[PDB]
Amino acid sequence: MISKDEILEIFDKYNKDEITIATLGSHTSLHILKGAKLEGFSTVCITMKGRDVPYKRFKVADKFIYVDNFSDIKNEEIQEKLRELNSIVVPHGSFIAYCGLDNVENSFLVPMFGNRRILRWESERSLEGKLLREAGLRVPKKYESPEDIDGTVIVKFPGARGYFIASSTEEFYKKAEDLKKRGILTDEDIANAHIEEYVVGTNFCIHYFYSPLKDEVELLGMDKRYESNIDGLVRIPAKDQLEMNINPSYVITGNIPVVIRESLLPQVFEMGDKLVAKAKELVPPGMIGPFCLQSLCNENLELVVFEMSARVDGGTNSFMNGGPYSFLYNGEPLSMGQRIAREIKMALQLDMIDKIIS
Amino acid sequence: MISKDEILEIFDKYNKDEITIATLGSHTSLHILKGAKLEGFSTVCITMKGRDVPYKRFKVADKFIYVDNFSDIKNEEIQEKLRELNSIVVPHGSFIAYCGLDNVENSFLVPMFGNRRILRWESERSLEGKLLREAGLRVPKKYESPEDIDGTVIVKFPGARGYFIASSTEEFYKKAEDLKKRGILTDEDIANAHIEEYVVGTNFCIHYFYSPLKDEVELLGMDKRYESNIDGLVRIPAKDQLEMNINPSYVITGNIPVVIRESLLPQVFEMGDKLVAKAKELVPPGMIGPFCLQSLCNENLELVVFEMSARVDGGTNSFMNGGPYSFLYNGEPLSMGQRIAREIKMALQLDMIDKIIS
Amino acid sequence: MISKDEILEIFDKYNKDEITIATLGSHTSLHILKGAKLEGFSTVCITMKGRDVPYKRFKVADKFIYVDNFSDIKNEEIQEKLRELNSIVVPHGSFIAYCGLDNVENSFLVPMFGNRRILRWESERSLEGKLLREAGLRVPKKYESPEDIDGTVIVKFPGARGYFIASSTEEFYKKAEDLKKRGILTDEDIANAHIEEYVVGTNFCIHYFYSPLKDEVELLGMDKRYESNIDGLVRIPAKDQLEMNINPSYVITGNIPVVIRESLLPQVFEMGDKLVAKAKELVPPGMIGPFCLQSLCNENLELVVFEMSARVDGGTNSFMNGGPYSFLYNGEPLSMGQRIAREIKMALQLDMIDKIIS
Amino acid sequence: MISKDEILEIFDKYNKDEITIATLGSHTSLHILKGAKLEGFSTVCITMKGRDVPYKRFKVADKFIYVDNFSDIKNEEIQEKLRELNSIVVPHGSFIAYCGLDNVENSFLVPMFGNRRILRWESERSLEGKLLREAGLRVPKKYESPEDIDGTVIVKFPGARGYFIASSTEEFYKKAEDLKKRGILTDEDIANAHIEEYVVGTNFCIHYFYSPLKDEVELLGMDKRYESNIDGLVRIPAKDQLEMNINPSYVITGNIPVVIRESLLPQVFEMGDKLVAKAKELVPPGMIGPFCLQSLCNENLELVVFEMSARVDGGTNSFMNGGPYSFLYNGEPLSMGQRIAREIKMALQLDMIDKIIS
Ligand SMILES: Nc1ncnc2c1ncn2[C@@H]1O[C@H](COP(=O)(O)OP(=O)(O)CP(=O)(O)O)[C@@H](O)[C@H]1O
Ligand SMILES: Nc1ncnc2c1ncn2[C@@H]1O[C@H](COP(=O)(O)OP(=O)(O)CP(=O)(O)O)[C@@H](O)[C@H]1O
Ligand SMILES: Nc1ncnc2c1ncn2[C@@H]1O[C@H](COP(=O)(O)OP(=O)(O)CP(=O)(O)O)[C@@H](O)[C@H]1O
Ligand SMILES: Nc1ncnc2c1ncn2[C@@H]1O[C@H](COP(=O)(O)OP(=O)(O)CP(=O)(O)O)[C@@H](O)[C@H]1O
Ligand SMILES: NC(=O)c1ncn([C@@H]2O[C@H](COP(=O)(O)O)[C@@H](O)[C@H]2O)c1N
Ligand SMILES: NC(=O)c1ncn([C@@H]2O[C@H](COP(=O)(O)O)[C@@H](O)[C@H]2O)c1N
Ligand SMILES: NC(=O)c1ncn([C@@H]2O[C@H](COP(=O)(O)O)[C@@H](O)[C@H]2O)c1N
Ligand SMILES: NC(=O)c1ncn([C@@H]2O[C@H](COP(=O)(O)O)[C@@H](O)[C@H]2O)c1N
Ligand SMILES: [Cl-]
Ligand SMILES: [Cl-]
Ligand SMILES: [Cl-]
Ligand SMILES: [Cl-]
Ligand SMILES: [Cl-]
Ligand SMILES: [Cl-]
Ligand SMILES: [Cl-]
Ligand SMILES: [Cl-]
Repeated sequence: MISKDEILEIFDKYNKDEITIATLGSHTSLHILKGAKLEGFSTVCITMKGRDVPYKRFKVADKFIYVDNFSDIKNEEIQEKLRELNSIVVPHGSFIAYCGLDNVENSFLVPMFGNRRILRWESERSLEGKLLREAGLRVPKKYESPEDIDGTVIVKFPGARGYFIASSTEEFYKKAEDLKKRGILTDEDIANAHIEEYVVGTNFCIHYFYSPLKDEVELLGMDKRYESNIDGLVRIPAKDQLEMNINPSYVITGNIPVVIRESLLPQVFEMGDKLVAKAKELVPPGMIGPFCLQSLCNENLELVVFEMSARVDGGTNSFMNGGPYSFLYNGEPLSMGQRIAREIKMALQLDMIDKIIS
Repeated sequence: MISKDEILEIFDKYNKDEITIATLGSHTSLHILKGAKLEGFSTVCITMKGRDVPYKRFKVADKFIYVDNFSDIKNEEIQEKLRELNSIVVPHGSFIAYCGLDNVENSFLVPMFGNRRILRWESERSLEGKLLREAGLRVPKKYESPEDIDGTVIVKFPGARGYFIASSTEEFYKKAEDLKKRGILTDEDIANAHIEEYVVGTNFCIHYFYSPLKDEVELLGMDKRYESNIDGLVRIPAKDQLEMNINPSYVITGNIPVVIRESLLPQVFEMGDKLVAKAKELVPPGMIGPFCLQSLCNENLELVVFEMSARVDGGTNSFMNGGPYSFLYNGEPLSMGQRIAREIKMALQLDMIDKIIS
Repeated sequence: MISKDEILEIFDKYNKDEITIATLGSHTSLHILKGAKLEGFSTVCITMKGRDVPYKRFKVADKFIYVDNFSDIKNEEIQEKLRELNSIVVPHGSFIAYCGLDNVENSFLVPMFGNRRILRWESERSLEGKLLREAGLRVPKKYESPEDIDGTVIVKFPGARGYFIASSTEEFYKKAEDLKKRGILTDEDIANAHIEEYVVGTNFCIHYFYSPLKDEVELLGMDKRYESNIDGLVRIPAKDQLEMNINPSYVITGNIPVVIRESLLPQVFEMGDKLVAKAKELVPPGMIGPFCLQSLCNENLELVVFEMSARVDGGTNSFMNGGPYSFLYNGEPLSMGQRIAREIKMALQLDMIDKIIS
Repeated sequence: MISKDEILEIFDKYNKDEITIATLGSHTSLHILKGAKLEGFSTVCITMKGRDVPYKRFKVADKFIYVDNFSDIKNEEIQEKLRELNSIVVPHGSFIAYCGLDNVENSFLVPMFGNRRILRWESERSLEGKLLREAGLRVPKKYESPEDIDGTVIVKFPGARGYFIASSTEEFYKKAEDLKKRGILTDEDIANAHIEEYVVGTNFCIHYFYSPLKDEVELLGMDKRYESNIDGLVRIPAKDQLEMNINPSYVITGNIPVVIRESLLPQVFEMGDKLVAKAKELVPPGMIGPFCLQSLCNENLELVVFEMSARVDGGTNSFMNGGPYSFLYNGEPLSMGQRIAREIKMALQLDMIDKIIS
């Protein structure tokens, strides 16, 4: 389990005049890297043949560390190149996945922006729910078993895409079976089934930034998810949908910008404030930098959080050129990637790097 | 009924070197206030405990006038603080509502950007329709009674959310009853029922600005509404929707940016030109500053206006950092809030304040 | 058939110090013209009474060539005004249509940005499919006859809006007949019927720019289409849709910005690279400047191209003030219109005009 | 004598995705490095303890190559670090001096922006005069010996500061002797004495840029020299100067911005055009990038060139934030350093690196 001192004392051997920002070339790296450049940093992008073109043509990376496959980023060899470049790593979804979250927590000896420990509170549904519940945030009702279904529910399986909607116990088994005989779910997944209230409302994935330097939760932007096949499915007229044998899937393919009704911003900020206050208690020092509440706004104007991330969320890509909210601070086209880099910049200049790395 | 002279002569006692822009902290105030700052104004934000965080963290307000509840903004005490700060008030939805439109028309003795009189032509469906019809704009067919229904209609009740769709007289009563026994509509609302043609098409809420200084209608931007539960409802596959007992509601929760097919801009501009030419005749001096046509584009490329506002519409929040249309004028990230402030700026500099306040 | 030399030698008689950019006032002209101005060009806009207001109020045109009807832009009289203004014409959908594609290929003697020959590879479904197939891009399955239908298909008629969805041979004829007796399709259209796999997924219209100066395919932005009545139709709850007798139409009314999942950008770039490499072989010099792949992302994260353009696509209007992708290059609000003008600028400065005009 | 192929083939082994700009930390490096960063390059600054603070605090250097003394920059060890960083070196006064011009011409195996050969045409008074005379530029009259003095002359010695003014042969020896007995000049310097017409007029050091990509001479800015003790000496009232025993020295200490009378710009441009046309003939490929004519404007509005440089002149420091002339191109705060970096940028993108390096 990587210690702080184990990290601070690695950063102490860094050339503090040549500190770079590094990340894996995927997920949200385009504005992580662009944002870094805009803040005056030189940037390092871990990449591989076949997947490096976007980073070359957008010209956001000063140095490339090529790997055979992204799984190699855990390798001690890459950790060394990174340390020799004085890189502070900015973590994201793809990086945690390809590196392996366990390798991240105790085998990845490179300074990393954010709270290293809290990355597993986002990966485990039990910890997430604990956090969200204890922070006092609205979540969907959970159902222990298919027999408890008394309304419309969504059912999630960590399997192969692993989703269906049900309005009764009977329907639950009809659909589970369908997906089983169709070769998408095994009985192991069917037992793992997570059943929750289906919330009917508008999607707001809210992107926050907690600055430990300023001790302030900031609102940076919002997106709604664009998912396949579901957003294609519901674009088929009902009469034709009824003639089809098609199951909804919810694969993230993209994002669409959205802004919320302004009278709801006090709720939005309170939600971020609460998450932050509680996460300080449960996982010190708490949330560091970017975090996302993925919510649904019901007809009673209550935001229900069905998901959260403890680092930068893919939806930040929707405002790489700045957004309506990020503009208000200083009238600039500020991305989340640039807001991260600036926190790193300040921290270095104020000699408070210990507030933002681990 | 607040006179012009009653207002001009209050503005004459203003320190013309220290003129501020004020508004209530809600609805569209973020870019009203940010836009003001960007134009060099000091800004005043009426706010209250529990609802002030967004305005503090986005740093758009130089001075805060705190109230116990937003209903107090009609109070003579707040009118005085505002007058002592040399504030020109920028009105919007939440402000007119919390102040009370009657208090606005004859009890609110603070200079106000726009045409004070015309604020009630947006609040009364009879005046709106009169205006839109007389301006020569396409509107949905109206139906006098449930018995006149010969197609799909939408039905609106000023009640508690108060909407349903019907394709027959019989269906109208089936649904009215459902909502009655469900405790959403009383027979008073059911009689008040407004029935109109359901227009099937794409939503464009078009944001215009009429400059009385330039005598020109400008196009600033467009959004589509993001409403709950309807936009959540239609995201459920048809087969599952049929298994649910759920009524559509249309609560505004947010906005999504959109641009229109360019060949349709002459229609768009003609619509704004017509609204303006007629409103000059019907309510002198007519439209002043921001106004919105909320339209649906049918398959015949005709924009049908189902609603309008005579001040700044919430949808302007979608381009607080500028939009595709607002950019064209000077290549700037121009919000509606900033366009309002600039009109105020010019007016002061050209000594033509009488063209924009009342 | 307009020769290159026939064009180069017309451009040689041009005052190379006074080169302007011209286009017809429609489709995408707002940012074509604005982009030109931003790059230092004087701009020419072909327009007509009743349709000139947007170009006057947005102030993007320095000179107006008025016509009686846009059909007159083929007239030798307009070709001369254009040549006397040293105009390089930027072609787009509306221009090719109003001028007539045949008049464009051999009767329009004005220098034109792009590959003149390739404009008809976008107009003919046989050439398009050839190109896309030979480039190795995923396309929807084609069906030779209604009898071959073994899934859900979409059916396209070049007629009056000319679309329907079918899941069986029987349904195909039920619907064809409906549209026939309804006066939308004649038996000539019904024979012309193009049947293809209905792809269920998320719409990404991807806007690329191939720079022959840099020999590089660039990603500029993405939109999703906003079509009527379909996007209005599917916003009606299923229960109400079933009570209606309504056919879906797919008239382009507007666009909504979207960004793609970042891990998919290597696929996105590969697709543009492949299209470009093949079009060089099939229609020398190949793609010049703006081109669009109109795709659907299925649940397997495969982009299926159902359409393409070989010039600037209307969807570029969604980022006239720049977009998340166009920002990354130099942190600027770069439109496609401005990217076109810059290529023209460079070409002139480097004396490589022969790489971009025809 | 470093060959082109010897350099091109070293640059061919460069990672063309990671090309940096390098220079020695002095002379004009601040805007060479800042300009590079602004164009998207990562920057390398050769520096040493005691002289690195300005480059650290202005944050213009991403990587530092420390040396013991600047004389070490000729060392094969530094040439290697530079080659491993894919650095293109931007040469300037201090760099040529500390490296040694002979080491530069045939011992410095790093790609270098500009025409390597022509660096010695600026170092030798005979070549300079040849060039300037053959280009057809006005220069001060030369005098072969003190006996030829028939007016006011300035006398230059390459010695220890080594200057005096004389109006007669007698005065020449009076002053030479004074400086000899004072320990500033030895008889070797006194024989080396260069005597030329003293031009009475206004100093314009004109900074040009020849773009081989565009084949165009550009005007970037102008400064006047600020020299000690002379500019301090002449600030003493005449009556007091006569009471002092003080000799004028002309040590460059700084620069002051100046703009020229606009009617003189055709002369200014013609001078740069002529220098460039001739230097192409005399030293192929001629002038590459920045060059300076150091001139005096006599009362007849004729610019007399008393000096020139074939690379970037220290006076460019006066417009590191852009100047009145550099602004006109694109309304940007363009330094010479940034104009150099942009030429490098373009060259790489257009695959024309062979036009700018040697
Ligand atoms: N309680 C709920 N009610 C209604 N819809 C829900 C829901 N929970 C999830 N969804 C829909 O299903 C999608 C997938 O939800 P999930 O909880 O799997 O998010 P996620 O972000 O963890 C999946 P991934 O990480 O693969 O993007 C959501 O984006 C949302 O559109
Ligand atoms: N004639 C019509 N046809 C189809 N849809 C309609 C319609 N009139 C309204 N709608 C839908 O119902 C929603 C509510 O319409 P309404 O006329 O109540 O607008 P509004 O702006 O006055 C309500 P609020 O002020 O609460 O936002 C609209 O945003 C639109 O989506
Ligand atoms: N294979 C397919 N599967 C699913 N939907 C499809 C499809 N092909 C087309 N569509 C839908 O139908 C619309 C019209 O498609 P079409 O192929 O006519 O594009 P287009 O751009 O040539 C028509 P226009 O030129 O008039 O805009 C598309 O925008 C898409 O929404
Ligand atoms: N012919 C002339 N008439 C009048 N003044 C002259 C002159 N030649 C030079 N000077 C003055 O003497 C100064 C030094 O001139 P010099 O010819 O040594 O330039 P330089 O740039 O080669 C010296 P350094 O390289 O040390 O700056 C000039 O900057 C100018 O002010
Ligand atoms: N664009 C997005 O919203 C997004 N993109 C990726 N992700 C999440 O990040 C994870 C890794 O992304 P990728 O599979 O593209 O490498 C995915 O499993 C997904 O949960 C997102 N939420
Ligand atoms: N974001 C919006 O479009 C929006 N936000 C608010 N409004 C209108 O302004 C009125 C007051 O807003 P609020 O209820 O958020 O204080 C609301 O009733 C609604 O009609 C909107 N149209
Ligand atoms: N906004 C758009 O996407 C768009 N606007 C126009 N078009 C295409 O250009 C053609 C010409 O446009 P217009 O009919 O607006 O003159 C249309 O038939 C359509 O295919 C588009 N794709
Ligand atoms: N600021 C200037 O004009 C300037 N600074 C330096 N130089 C020239 O560059 C040569 C090297 O500069 P330095 O001595 O500062 O290292 C000096 O001998 C001088 O001729 C200048 N012309
Ligand atoms: Cl985030
Ligand atoms: Cl994510
Ligand atoms: Cl508005
Ligand atoms: Cl509103
Ligand atoms: Cl395009
Ligand atoms: Cl198009
Ligand atoms: Cl120079
Ligand atoms: Cl110099």
